[PDB]
Formats: sequence, C-alpha cells, structure tokens
Amino acid sequence: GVRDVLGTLSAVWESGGTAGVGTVVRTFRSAPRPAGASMVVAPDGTVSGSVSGGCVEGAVYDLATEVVATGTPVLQRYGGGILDVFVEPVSQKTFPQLGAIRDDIEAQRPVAVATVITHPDAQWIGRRLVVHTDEVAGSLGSSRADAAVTDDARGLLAAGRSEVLTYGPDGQRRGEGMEVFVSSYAPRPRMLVFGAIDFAAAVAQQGAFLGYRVTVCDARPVFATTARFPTADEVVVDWPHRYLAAQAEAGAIDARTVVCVLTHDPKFDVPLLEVALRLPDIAYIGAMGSRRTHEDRLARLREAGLTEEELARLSSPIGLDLGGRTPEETAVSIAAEIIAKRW
Amino acid sequence: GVRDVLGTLSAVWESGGTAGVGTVVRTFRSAPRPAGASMVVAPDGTVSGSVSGGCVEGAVYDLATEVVATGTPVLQRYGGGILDVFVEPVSQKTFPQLGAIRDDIEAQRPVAVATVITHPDAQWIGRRLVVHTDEVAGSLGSSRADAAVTDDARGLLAAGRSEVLTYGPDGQRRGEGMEVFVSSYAPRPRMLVFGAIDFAAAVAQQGAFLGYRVTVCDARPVFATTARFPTADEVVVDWPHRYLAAQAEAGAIDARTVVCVLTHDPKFDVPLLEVALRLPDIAYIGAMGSRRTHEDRLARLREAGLTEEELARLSSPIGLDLGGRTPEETAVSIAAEIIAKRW
Repeated sequence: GVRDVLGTLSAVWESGGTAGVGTVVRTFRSAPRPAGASMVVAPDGTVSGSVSGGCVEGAVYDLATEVVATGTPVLQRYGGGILDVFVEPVSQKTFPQLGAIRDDIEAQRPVAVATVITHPDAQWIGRRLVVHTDEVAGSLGSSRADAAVTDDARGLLAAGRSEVLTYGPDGQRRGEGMEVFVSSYAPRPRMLVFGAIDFAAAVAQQGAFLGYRVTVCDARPVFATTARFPTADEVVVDWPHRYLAAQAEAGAIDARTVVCVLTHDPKFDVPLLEVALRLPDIAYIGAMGSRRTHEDRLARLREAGLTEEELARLSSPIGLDLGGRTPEETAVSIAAEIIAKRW
Repeated sequence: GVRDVLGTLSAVWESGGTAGVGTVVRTFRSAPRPAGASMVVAPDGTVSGSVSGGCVEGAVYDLATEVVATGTPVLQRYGGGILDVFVEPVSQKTFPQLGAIRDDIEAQRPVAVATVITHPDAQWIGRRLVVHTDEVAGSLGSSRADAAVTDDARGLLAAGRSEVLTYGPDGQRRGEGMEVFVSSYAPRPRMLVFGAIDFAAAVAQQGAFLGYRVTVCDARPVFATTARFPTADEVVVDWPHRYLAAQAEAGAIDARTVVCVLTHDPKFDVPLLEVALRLPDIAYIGAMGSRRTHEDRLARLREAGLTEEELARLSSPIGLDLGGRTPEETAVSIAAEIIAKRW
C-alpha cells in the first residue's frame, strides 16, 4: 500500500515534520490505482506516489495541503472512474505508531491499520487501530467498535487484503453510518515448488508474475541449482517433507501459501503430502500428473493413511482443465487454478 | 520442430553430406521432449539436438549411425515414458526439398512435411510429401494416399500442429496399418493488443510467455511507445481498425491469431470490432470491460449493425471468470481463456 513511498513518509515523520498523506480507499469503474495506493506531500511541497493516473493529483495535492493546515482528516470522492481518497495529516504527534509499523514491515511482521473514514460523530474520524495477529493498539472510542474491527482486521490481514468495512455507529455488524478502512501490510505470499524438473521454471515464472516468492526445492543437488532457476527467489536442497515440516514449525508458511508437487516419486511425494495435506489450511496444494499418475498417487496416499477429508484439500491433476499441451500452457492452467481457488 | 538444429542439418545437406536425423514422432507418459523434437548426427559423428532427457540418446545415436549406412529409415519405440522415434537418412539425394523448406521457414511461409512412418509395404516407408497451403510436392505412391494426407496436412498446418495420422494401406480414412507423421513449420502465431494502456504490458507478457508475437497498437503516440512496451515484439501507432484491416488484406493474420481490445472508447472499438468480428475466423477476439462496459459495448455494436452471429465470436468480458482482481490476475485469466478456446 504505502510501501512505495514509505521511505519518504518515514523521513518526514522522523524529522519531526507533518506530511499530508492521501490514500485510495475505494475504486469504481476501474480507476487507475488500486485501493491502498498512496500519495505523500512533504512539508517542502514535494510529492511522491500516485493516487490516480494523473487525473486528480492536482486536486488531491491541494486537499492534502489544506488538511495539514487545519489538521482535520477528510474523505473525498472524485469522479475515468470514481475514486475515494482519505486525506490525513501524519506526524509523530498524530500517528505515534508509524515508526514501529515501518519496522514491522521491514521485519516481515504482518500488520494492519484500521482507520475510521466515516462516522456521524466527526471526532471519531481519523481515529485508528494498529492490528497484529497477536495484539492491538489504539482505540476507536468504544469497546464494541474496537472488538469488531479488530476481528475483521485480523481476517483481512491473514488474507493480505485491504478493504472498507461498514458498521453501525457503535460497531454493529450490519448497521450503517460508520465505515473504516483496513490497510493490510503482509509480506509477499510464498509459493513452494517441490521437484526441480525443467517444468518448475515455467511454474516459477507464473508465480513470480502473480507476486509470490517462489522457493524451488529438491533432494537431488544436480536438479536444485541456482543456475537452472535463476529467477526463483530461492533454491533449496532438501527432502521436500523435511523442508515443509520445518517451515510450518517456524511459522514461515501462512494461509496464502501455495504448494506444487511436481514429483511422482513415491520416496518423496507421499511423505510430502502427509505433511502438506495435514497443515492447518494454506491456500493450495497441487500435484502434477497425468490422469494415470493421479490415480496411482491417490491409491498410494490412501494406503499411507490419508483420509478422504484430507484428500479433498488436494488439487489433482494440477491446473484448470483448459486443454493445454505445452508446458507453458500447463503452467498457465496452474496459475489460473490458484487464482480461482482463492477468488 | 527441427528449427533448433536446422542450421546444422542444412550445412550437412548443402555440403553434399548425409545426416542421420531422429525425430520424436509420438510421446507417452510425459516423455521429456515433445513430438517434432529432433536430433541430428553429422557425418563426422557430432550430434546436435535432443530427443529425450538424455535417457535414450545413446541408443538413438547408434540407430542414426546404422541408418545412414543401410540407408533404410526405421521407426523405433523406446520405453521415464514411452517415445516413438523415426530415424531417417537425410541428404540432397534422399531429401531434395530440404533447401527450399529451409527457405520457406526463413521467409515465414507455412510448410509441412508428411512422412510415412508405418506401412505394410516396406518400400512405402520414408516416402514423403511437402505441403503448402497452395501446393504439394512428392508422392506417397497412390493418388488416394496423396489426396487424404494433403488435406489433413493442410489442416494441421493451418493450426500449427504436428501429429501422427492413421490410414488404411491406401489412404482410407479410418482404416489401419499406415501411419504418417506431419511435421508443421508455421511461423510464431500473433497476438494483437489494441489499446496501449498500462495493463497491455501484463497482457503482452502472457502472450510472450505462450509464444505469440505481440504487436501493441494505439492511435495515441504518447501511449504506443517502445519505452512503455520494451518486451513487445512491435509497437505501432495507428487506428486499430486500419491496422487490422491492412493485416487481413496482406494475409498477415491467420487462424491462430488472437486479438485483444483493451479500449472502450467508441471512436476506436466499434470500427475495430466491425473489422474483427467479420474476419474469416481467427482464434480469439476478446474485449476488456467490467460487466457495465460490456453491456454498453454490446449495445453500441448492435446499433452499428453487428449480427448476433457475429457477436457470438466475441469474448466479453475478457478472460475466464476466476475472480481475479489485480491486473496480473486478469492477465492470467485472459491467457487461460485463450488456451481454453483453442484446446
């Protein structure tokens, strides 16, 4: 979200200065910039970031300037496409937690910021909560408000999603009049590819293209090699099931994590799938195979003790069934399946 | 197919020498190399190309050596995965048309080679036909044989596909005992992207990834710029409908051609879709749009005179419906739709 311009925003913050920050909070009609996109105006008048495809930057720039002066935050609607921009003043006084959020982001700790952008009681506006998996700071001004937003915020966060939530003026689910924006900062989600066959390269590009960090992993050191996968974030040599087990235990995999089994060697894929099919959920567990391979794996897996409920979590054969033949088409059919299964 | 190693193969051919060429003709069980993959052994014993993931190169190498000596072509089956390899001797005497095929390939003229790989009458084997859209050279040894194979070959060729076809011993559709391999050399198919908005970049990478030549095209010279699309094969400034009309007229678009309309500006997309929806078929005509945009385009198009039959050829909104939101996910959903609609 503010990731692009955060360095600039921090420098203002640390230096005791006050920045005008505008955040796209809602988009309609395919407005150029997604929800969360930011624009920051430094004390000296410099602006980094973008909120629109230039279409309303001038307006927002002025709005940000005025906001710093009055110190009153403002939700503004512009309207190709309709944009909702929240403009707020940001400084050590107005936002004490910003330094720590900056550190969370660097340290890869998920964190979310929930800001009231609409409320019948003008004083509520601009109040915010900083949410972690395990803790929460600040107050909206009501336990019931704080309680609901915290829960919803953690959910979005776990999913890495940014969104506007609506409530009654005191936090009632389903009522109306209070809206809050939740801006989630989760680290890049990861894709784990087990089996360093040539085809992994193709899988890894689709992963990169979708914004996953791809780890490629294989027990055979000839296969699992930086040289053969120069674009993968990381190449590892291990027993796939030992690697996966360890990431689980270290909390290095979360619910957006995606796993591809590109091996049908019984020495590997069965221990692997025993670990993977039993993990409190993660987004996707796919296994590459023709229809023959897929039926023989399922058999082996049943014989290994997997239950139908566990087996259900498995996407096999891998990919949507688009009819593709070349490996590139299989790779796209996989990417398509990943997207589909999360929406 | 032989494209990788053709330079080497030609040099042998031109120099009066005889090469042993092995061609993967059929694969089973996800054998490493697709149908058409070649391996050529030069007179001096050098080998370029690959037929398997090293698994049977030694065997094939020897087979190719023996074949050159006896001058008798041989279909051989190996069997991870099962491979069918046709090994034949290639020289100016045994293959007079090879130079011209080499030139066709360079000049971008589609051409196909149909070779008998199985027949009850041993003399038939290795006989071949060279097929163009508009002509055919050589003989199988029977008008009925020649007639059937030519037709089927043109079809595959137009689709850029390589495959084994089966016949009765005299060309009877559906009989058995004679099989021929058709090895198609079509130029890269093309993807035409109309509308140089930022999102075109994402569309263009999926296109590249699938092996299309992507042309990006837009009337506005600020948008349609090498700088903004450095990976696109070609960037053009034109009225989309004038460009498309001209390619049709020059025979620069064929039935594997794919078209993406990324604009909903009425000044462009309507003339464009009038040209595109009326072209003797091409593979795909997609139009980007939300559901609102899509309904308004359809209306405009009806008002412009398009028929329901013509309108049917349109994929709108563009992409498979996977639920994606970011532009990368939309782009994959498009690629997925392209693959699906051709199989």
